[PDB]
Amino acid sequence: QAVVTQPPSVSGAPGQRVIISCTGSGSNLGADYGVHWYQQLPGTAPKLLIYGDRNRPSGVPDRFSGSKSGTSASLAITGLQAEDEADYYCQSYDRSLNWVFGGGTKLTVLGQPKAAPSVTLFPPSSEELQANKATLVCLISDFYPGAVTVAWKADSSPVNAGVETTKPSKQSNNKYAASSYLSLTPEQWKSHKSYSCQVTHEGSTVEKTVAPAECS
Amino acid sequence: QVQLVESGGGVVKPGGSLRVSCVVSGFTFSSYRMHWVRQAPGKGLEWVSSITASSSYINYAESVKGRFTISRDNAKNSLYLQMNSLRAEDTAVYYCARDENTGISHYWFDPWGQGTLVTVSSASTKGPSVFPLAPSSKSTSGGTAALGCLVKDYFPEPVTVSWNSGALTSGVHTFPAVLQSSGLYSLSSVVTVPSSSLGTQTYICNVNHKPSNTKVDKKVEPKSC
Amino acid sequence: QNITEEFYQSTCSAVSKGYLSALRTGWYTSVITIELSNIKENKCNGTDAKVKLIKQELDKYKNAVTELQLLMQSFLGFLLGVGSAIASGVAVCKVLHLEGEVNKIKSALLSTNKAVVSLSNGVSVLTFKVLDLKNYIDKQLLPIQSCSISNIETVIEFQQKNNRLLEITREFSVNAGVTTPVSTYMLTNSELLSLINDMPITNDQKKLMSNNVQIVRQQSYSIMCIIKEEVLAYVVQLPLYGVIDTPCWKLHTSPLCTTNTKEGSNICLTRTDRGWYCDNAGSVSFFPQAETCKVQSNRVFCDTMNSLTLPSEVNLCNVDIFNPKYDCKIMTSKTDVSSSVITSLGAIVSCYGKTKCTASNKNRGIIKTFSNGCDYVSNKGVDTVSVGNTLYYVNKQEGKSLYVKGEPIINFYDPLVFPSDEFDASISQVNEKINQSLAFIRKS
Amino acid sequence: VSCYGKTKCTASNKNRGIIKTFSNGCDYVSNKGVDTVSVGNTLYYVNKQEGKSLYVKGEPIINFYDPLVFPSDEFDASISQVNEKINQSLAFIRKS
Repeated sequence: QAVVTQPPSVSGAPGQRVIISCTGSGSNLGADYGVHWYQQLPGTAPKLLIYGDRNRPSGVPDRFSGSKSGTSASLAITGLQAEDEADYYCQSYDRSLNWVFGGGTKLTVLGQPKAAPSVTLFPPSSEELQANKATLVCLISDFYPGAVTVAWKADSSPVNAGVETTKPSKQSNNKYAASSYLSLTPEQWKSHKSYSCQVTHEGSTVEKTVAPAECS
Repeated sequence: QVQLVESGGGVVKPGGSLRVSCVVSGFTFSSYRMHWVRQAPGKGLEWVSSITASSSYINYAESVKGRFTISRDNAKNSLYLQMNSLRAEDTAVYYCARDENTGISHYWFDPWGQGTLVTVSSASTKGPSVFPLAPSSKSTSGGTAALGCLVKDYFPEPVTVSWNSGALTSGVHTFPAVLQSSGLYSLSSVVTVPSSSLGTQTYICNVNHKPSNTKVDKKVEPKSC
Repeated sequence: QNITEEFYQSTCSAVSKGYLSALRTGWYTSVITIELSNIKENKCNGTDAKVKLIKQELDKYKNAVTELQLLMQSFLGFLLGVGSAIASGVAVCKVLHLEGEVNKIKSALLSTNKAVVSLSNGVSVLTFKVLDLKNYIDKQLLPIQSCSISNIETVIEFQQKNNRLLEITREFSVNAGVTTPVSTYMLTNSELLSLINDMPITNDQKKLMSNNVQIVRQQSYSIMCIIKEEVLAYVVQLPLYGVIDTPCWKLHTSPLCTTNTKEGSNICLTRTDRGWYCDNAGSVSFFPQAETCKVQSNRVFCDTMNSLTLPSEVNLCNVDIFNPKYDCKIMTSKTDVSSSVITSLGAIVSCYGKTKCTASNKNRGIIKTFSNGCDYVSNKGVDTVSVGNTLYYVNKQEGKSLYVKGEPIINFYDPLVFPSDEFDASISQVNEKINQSLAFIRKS
Repeated sequence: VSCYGKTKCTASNKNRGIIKTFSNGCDYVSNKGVDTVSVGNTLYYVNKQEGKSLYVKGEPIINFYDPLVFPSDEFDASISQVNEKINQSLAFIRKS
């Protein structure tokens, strides 16, 4: 019968005020069913932030407040801090679908200086070669915005088959990490003079090149 | 203090069966409705099933009707979820939650558990493939030279690596595993060491695979080019 | 698999468990409207037989409207507390007497028979139109005016369309404008179901209410509210069951006395906390007047207005009456009279004096004779129990019963220093009085 | 509202919710800005009739009695009967 929608992402600066919205239809919020909010940290379980549209449990720092009207609800945070980076959910009740949850909105707080990514291009291993199959190891680490595009460039034609790239992951020093894998064959490794693993970071490009031996 | 502890999660092949449990303490188990909620890795929350205090009324989501079965035992303060004919899209963390309500419009979940992960994968358990990654001139000089080992083709996620039996902890960085289209994992670890210390400091990469007891050791030394 | 019972010989009481709760915690109000006509005395000085019948049916309608207009013109039950039953509906009608609230409702229902209208105070109520006499009278009865009726079925149709209003007027007239059991004239079963379907509650609550509409009717109110312009309005106040499906258990008690041969010199004792017990949220609701709870199979409907909030430790009084955690309430006396209490799955017989006490079934007649004291018999092979000149029938519900043996507690007391006329005492209070009396007698 | 023991007692509004929490003892709340009061597991609606109310402050009379010699089971008593029972109980206390 209905569905609940939520903005995919929201950003803000420390000390400012951000707004998160929850939009329902005539079967959830037009049918007089309340909205409730949950906050989830990167590795913990959800915890209740607001119930009854406006109520706050004991332990919420009074900086969170919500309101509902018609088929819309909002969560307002004033005095944004660095500990507010979390996923936020709104949940209600539907006539046909019963308990329903919003898509989820991840809050980001700005203030971390930009840092160029570092790229390390390990070549095929000598032992790896003996297995009649070799894969080039490319690593990315220490980059703040968690969006880096890795394209494996072999000789003068981009190579797409056998390219496995992981998503960025938050580290203990608040820096993201990534890795790229390119599967090749021993004949292909020595058939091509050199390979390259370029990494793009918001326009900035840093790459490396690696041949079978390239030692003279 | 109110506590909800889930258990029984594990790996299973598509079309299999599994049973999860949740044991509570600190409140009267027989006065409340209970719920199951799941979250896919990197996805949102989804309500699964509910059960009233005396099993009289039961509800399921439309995506699990005919396959899941909720039950409780009030004497042992535990509730159960029996999962049958598992599919790939059933992989997620499962939480047990207690119902809170005002009688008329408001219905929420105030206390949550810790979660239990359930994985539905057709792949078969295989041993890790450990190889050395000796430092090279291109990846040396500067300030320090880096060298590490590689783990390839291992299905179970929990793979642990320790270099000097836990005696090396500075400069060691581990990267997240990568899920291949074949369903197998593979994760590479790199260490940072001084360029002038190359050869004088012994490097060994210990790979412990508990689901196939593959506790190997692989030494990483420079090999010409 | 549901109902079980246990009899405790030490205290002469039995507990029935296996029931499920449905507790009325709040109220829900809705507005029901009927559209009226503004018929004025027509001339139509005819002499036909059908015209006279039509005139009589119009006179009835007008008299009903005038009457409606005239209607609105400018143990342990003593610890409960007093509330006001119809406060919420009366507040809703007090709101409806404001300036533009009838116009708002009238203009929001012309296209549809159901709607949600926001009142001036911000509350949104269901408004539902059940009858439209205006349309049938303005059109099809005074065509643009049927002063010489040519069909007899017109009279019959108009008579059929008018019965609802007359019945509603009668019901409101004999009740001063407030009818507790809501009749099917005020709300038909289909209308009640449609109204339950629109409440903002969960589907479990809707299933509970849809299968027990006869209890919902018994626990509802109807309030004559206002009749202005061409609208008749009254409020229907429905129960809200906030707590459902929790365990519930009933307690039965009978007097416990000594069996001395001498007519006097005998002391008695009774537990005074008989009633219904249901646990809703970390505690127990107790209803001393068990007459205020309706039972449907193994579902009990109780009203929290007639309950006390007790700790969960009260249940220890059934297992051990001398526990220190909770002080159990008793009553002491000196009059021992035989009687019987019919329980869920049996009977308790307190047989004292020279009375003749027996239990029988239809096929074999008497199958047991009781001795002096308190005893219990199950309904497995017993149809009736006779105490003195009275005959009782036992319930024939299916279930298991258990007999628990123990020494009656009235034997542990010394009759010399036993208090007698204690109506609202307890175990600790009786012990304190006994201790004081026993300590006084140390004179030297 | 007579709130005693460990019971939770409050008074609420439709628009603002709880606006008062009661402590142990007897208290009174007007209906000028109150819609319901909840005592324990029960909820009450207050009448919304129009009028004026007044609060008269005094010290409860139950604090003038000594619990040692206080009669405890009386149904049809009065002030004078309680006083004379107290006098009789207190007079008998004579040593030697």
